[PDB]
Amino acid sequence: AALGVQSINWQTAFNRQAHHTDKFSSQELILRRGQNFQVLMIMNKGLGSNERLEFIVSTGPYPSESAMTKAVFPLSNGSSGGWSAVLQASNGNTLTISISSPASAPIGRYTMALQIFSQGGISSVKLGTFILLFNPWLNVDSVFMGNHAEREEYVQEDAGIIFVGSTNRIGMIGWNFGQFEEDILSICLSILDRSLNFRRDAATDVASRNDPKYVGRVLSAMINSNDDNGVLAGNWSGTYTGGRDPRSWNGSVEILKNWKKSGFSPVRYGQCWVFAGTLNTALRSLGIPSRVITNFNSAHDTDRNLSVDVYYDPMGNPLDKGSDSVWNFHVWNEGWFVRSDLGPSYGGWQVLDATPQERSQGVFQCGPASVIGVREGDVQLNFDMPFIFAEVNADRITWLYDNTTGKQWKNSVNSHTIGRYISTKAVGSNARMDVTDKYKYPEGSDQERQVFQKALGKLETEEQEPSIIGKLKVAGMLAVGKEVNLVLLLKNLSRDTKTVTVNMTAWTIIYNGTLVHEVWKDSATMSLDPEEEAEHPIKISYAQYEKYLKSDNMIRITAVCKVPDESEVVVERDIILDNPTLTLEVLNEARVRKPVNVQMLFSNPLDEPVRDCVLMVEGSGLLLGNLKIDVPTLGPKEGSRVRFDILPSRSGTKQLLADFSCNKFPAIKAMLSIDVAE
Amino acid sequence: EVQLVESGGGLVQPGRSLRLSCTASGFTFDDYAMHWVRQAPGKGLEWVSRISWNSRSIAYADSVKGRFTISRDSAKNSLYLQMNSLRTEDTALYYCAKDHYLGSDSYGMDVWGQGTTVTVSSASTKGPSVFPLAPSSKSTSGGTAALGCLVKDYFPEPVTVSWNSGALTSGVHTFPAVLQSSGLYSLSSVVTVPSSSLGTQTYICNVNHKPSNTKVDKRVEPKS
Amino acid sequence: NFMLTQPHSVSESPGKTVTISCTRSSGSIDSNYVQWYQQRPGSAPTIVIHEDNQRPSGVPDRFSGSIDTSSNSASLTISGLKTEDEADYYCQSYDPSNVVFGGGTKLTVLGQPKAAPSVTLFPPSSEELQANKATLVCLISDFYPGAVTVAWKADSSPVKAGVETTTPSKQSNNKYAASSYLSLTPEQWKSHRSYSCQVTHEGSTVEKTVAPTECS
Repeated sequence: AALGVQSINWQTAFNRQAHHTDKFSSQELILRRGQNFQVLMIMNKGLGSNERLEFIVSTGPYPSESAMTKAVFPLSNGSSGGWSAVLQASNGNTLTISISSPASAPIGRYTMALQIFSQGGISSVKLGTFILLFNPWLNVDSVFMGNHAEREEYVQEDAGIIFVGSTNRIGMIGWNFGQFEEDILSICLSILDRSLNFRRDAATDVASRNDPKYVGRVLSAMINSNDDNGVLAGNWSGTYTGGRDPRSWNGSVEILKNWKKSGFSPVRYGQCWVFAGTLNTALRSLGIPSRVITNFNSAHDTDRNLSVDVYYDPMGNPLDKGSDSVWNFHVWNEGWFVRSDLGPSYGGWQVLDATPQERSQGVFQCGPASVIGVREGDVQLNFDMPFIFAEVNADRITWLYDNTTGKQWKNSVNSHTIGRYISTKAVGSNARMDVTDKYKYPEGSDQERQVFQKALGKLETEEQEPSIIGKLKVAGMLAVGKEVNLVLLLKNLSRDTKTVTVNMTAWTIIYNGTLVHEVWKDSATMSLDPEEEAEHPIKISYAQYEKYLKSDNMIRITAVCKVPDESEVVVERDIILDNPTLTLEVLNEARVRKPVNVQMLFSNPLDEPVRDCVLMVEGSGLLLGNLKIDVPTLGPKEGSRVRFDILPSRSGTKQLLADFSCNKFPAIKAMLSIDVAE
Repeated sequence: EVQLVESGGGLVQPGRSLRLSCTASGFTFDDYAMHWVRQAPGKGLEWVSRISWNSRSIAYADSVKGRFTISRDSAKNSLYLQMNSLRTEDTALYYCAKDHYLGSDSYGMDVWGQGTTVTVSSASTKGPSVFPLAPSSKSTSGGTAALGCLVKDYFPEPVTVSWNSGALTSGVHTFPAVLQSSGLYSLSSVVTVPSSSLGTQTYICNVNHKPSNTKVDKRVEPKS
Repeated sequence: NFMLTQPHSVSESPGKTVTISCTRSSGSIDSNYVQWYQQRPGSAPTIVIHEDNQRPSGVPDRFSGSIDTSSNSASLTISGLKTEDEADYYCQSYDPSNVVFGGGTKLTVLGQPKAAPSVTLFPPSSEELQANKATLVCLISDFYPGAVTVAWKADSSPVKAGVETTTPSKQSNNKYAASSYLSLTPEQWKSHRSYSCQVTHEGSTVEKTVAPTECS
């Protein structure tokens, strides 16, 4: 009898439960680094006293002992340093063995083999493979997160909420992160194998996967495709031919599957929250605690001015220059880890933003940027801090440009307009947690001023009191199909009567400020006595905005006002029209492996038919993949009632998400929390 | 619903050209890859060509590279297949199909047209030659014996066959035709008879080929 | 590239469940989505599964799909078989350029007794040899289900060149028949010891043989 292995029992279910990886829909062994796992190995005899056993684990195509991507270890007393295997018991020919990886092991798929030295002879057999993840339960892991409820929210929750809209109207969409769905973990690992860092130098790339700063950076870079290799094709054009409207996605699952199955070819099309939701799946799946952050009025300053410019003409059109300097909202991610590169005070939440691309400066993403560091203006620290600081801190400079004379002049500088209502989902609920005070000191504080100057450090001319002030107000209900009713309020603050000319326009836009089409314009001249206040009505019919309104449902309203011998005043507001309501109802108790009938309700509010009607539904633990249901054309003002079944696989509170689309309403959303009984 | 209407198929001689068209309705044409897929009679589905939604990525089966060209016209909602250098093995029903996938470079055919038929033959109209399939010289005189007619090398379809001017129908089966690499059709007809009828009852197949206006009779006789 | 290999045929009785597999020859079955199509006689194909296991709007819930990484295969499973499910079924996938179809599987929903084919192989007639041609004719009848494979052999040599075969079709007694042909020159005919027609039905192979030097 020369010593050899007969079987190995990996005790997969037990180890996954101990490792907090039991929720993944997978039969693989999935472990977290730095933590032991127990296997039973059946040999052909008891251990001979001359003989030797070594385990070998390796990851990646060029594994190296000096790079920590290969390790060779005997049965021993154990180890801090590295990998170790402890013989816990021998029972006949069966060995109870506790194997452990270091807290600094690279994540990813590993192979394990066993090399047996016996009778001046050596055997070797492949034992199997496993996946190794970051370990936010382990206090020596860089991703350690100590609080149980936060760890559950930020690693283990597969349903999410992303805040959208504007500073005037904060809404939300549901997002199915779906990191436990079939093949999603494996696809998120594949992101790392598809990076340019991997193709160029796989040995270095794999060895680098021990560092969450590196993994987060590579992951964030891959989501918004900057070549033909990333996950999503970005598109803020309003025109989504060849693809899906970015607003029609409800989760990361469909995206990541389509990516993989297409040969890792970009999925068409995403915008910033689509990237953030997808990046969030990847991070949580690999064990980096993470969450989605929305910033309102988010500035795009690549110039390190800490200021952006927006251009108008005297006729009250937004111009293309700077029309997207300040996004109504912009969504990114935070991940949770220490920053060994920065030091003890810069640990915790780190900004990771898949959206940015500046090829001229080699930026395929931003971060990780210590939020602590952003807030103190330590913008010399790695990575992408000047851009991130600016996103939440920039000044807004408004310019007039007159195409007839080619003259440009600075109208106003406005501080405190950018970086507002910075929002993320609360732990354990759908509430909006405001985290503005994490990125910034309080508005118009000494600290705020110190931080801004500090940061600025590391990176006519007169001032008017105009006679006339203005404000755009909404009258009544903003909804697609209904007319838009606004009023421009002007008030004369000077000691004398003034005559003001007002030129006004209204442009459909994408939420970042991409201008689509003029749909309405007006002008007015009026005299106002001192303190007089006047109202000019703005009415935009359905027929006027319908042809150019995008899934954003947004319209940019501008009024440039001018009294003789005074600087212009620019009054502006981006409005959001509500979709018609789409309702979901569960018609009986949700229980695991029992059919649950669900009802969609929709009333067409248009006096025309809506056609090409599709209802799309998904929800982790409720449906496998997604349901797409062809809905009959609705006539004018007609209602629709669609019944469908889900079939829950997992108990607890789950999230059902529904998209209804037709020719006139590209992406109406609905969501339901459903409590699923066991 | 989605409609795909194919046209341009017909009879053409080897070496020459056809151009197929497919006009689509009932979806956004420019959202989807489109494909030609073909099926030779009695055979499987063979993909011919794909064109991407934006016309900028094309693929061809190896069997057609060099010879066929796919294109599409957005304004006409149409897809085209230019088929040069035709060979009789290109004979097939040619389906236009819409790709299922929106916004990824995966492929599958969610809607198929009814197809346009392409037949590649250099044949002229031609009456068949009829050859006997003589019953086994070894046949139990208390069992049964197969005999038949091979109806060879006719064009175009169809042929019909009777036995004993339609007096014999019990045990008769006339098979579907095969199109040969020659571009001519053949079929057979068989009748299973009492082994003991052989060499007393007469067996004649009557072969009718309306396109050549020919009826051919063939007496089929036991061999030794 | 790769090929997709399906069984030539499968049968089951009404109400029962059947599974049809589709094996990918290289690369993982799970790398690319798998679709399934139903094709009835005289009709264009229609899609019954897309994206491995999703059911198109209006396909019944008796149709499901799955992937088995163990065997590198996809499967279509039809529960509660009805007579109308009898059809040809094709799987399909792609690499990032090319679309691949499997060979197709005939699904018989059993409604008569299984019945082994009767096979007769006819040598070339003297009339045909006199016209300087030769055709071996292999006629196959009275079988059910209506699915067969036919192979030809000339001495030690499997033969495909000059072979044409018909798809099975219904006889007037409700069973099936098929025909196969081998065209050869009279020299080829006379220069082999023997030729065989081999017919496989429901996993059993019958062989018929003729020779230029023997009465048959």
